[PDB]
Amino acid sequence: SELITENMHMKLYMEGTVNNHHFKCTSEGEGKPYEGTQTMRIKVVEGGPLPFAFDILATSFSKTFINHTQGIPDFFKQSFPEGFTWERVTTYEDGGVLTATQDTSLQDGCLIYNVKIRGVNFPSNGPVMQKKTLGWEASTEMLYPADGGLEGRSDMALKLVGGGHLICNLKTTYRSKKPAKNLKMPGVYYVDRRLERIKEADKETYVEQHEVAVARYCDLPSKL
Repeated sequence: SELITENMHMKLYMEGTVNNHHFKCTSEGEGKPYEGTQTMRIKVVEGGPLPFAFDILATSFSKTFINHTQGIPDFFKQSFPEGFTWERVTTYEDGGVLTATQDTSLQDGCLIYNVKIRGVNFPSNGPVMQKKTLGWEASTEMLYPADGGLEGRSDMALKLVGGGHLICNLKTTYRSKKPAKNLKMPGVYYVDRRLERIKEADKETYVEQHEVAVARYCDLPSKL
């Protein structure tokens, strides 16, 4: 009866194109969904080595592995067995735009992700296309219910060679494949996360990536 257990395995398939460079990746990983932790081992299977920074793909590689505290209704875990989808636009402040759409299903006890990526207008001499990035700062997503699904918003900061940062803003739409009558919706809430590259090999043809994510309400005193 409980479909999301203490330990879960994932398989992912990704395809897309950034500034007209086509690529595919696959990954395998494991996580602890109630701890909010996960690791993936990713391989670039076509179009490698990537002539752009792997960091721009990092958020496209898993919302079942968020630790929902304070009894926050969990839209993602509640969605099984049917699963859920997400669609996102990421807008870089230097004009790069990356759109991604994802399906999450559960098949034979394994989480299955299918991701499609389209990135356009990354500046040809910018840090993404010149591979001058160094991973992501920790970030906070705000989630709120809208039209029977959830919307998500975050700003994220990309570390740069030299010590600067390039900021991007994410708008995400989350939709459940389970009927609305069988789901308990959350109110507005927040997810804090770290997204970390653990190691890479051969010009990021092999990447190991890790996330920790925890969901919470705003715990500051209200006067309302």
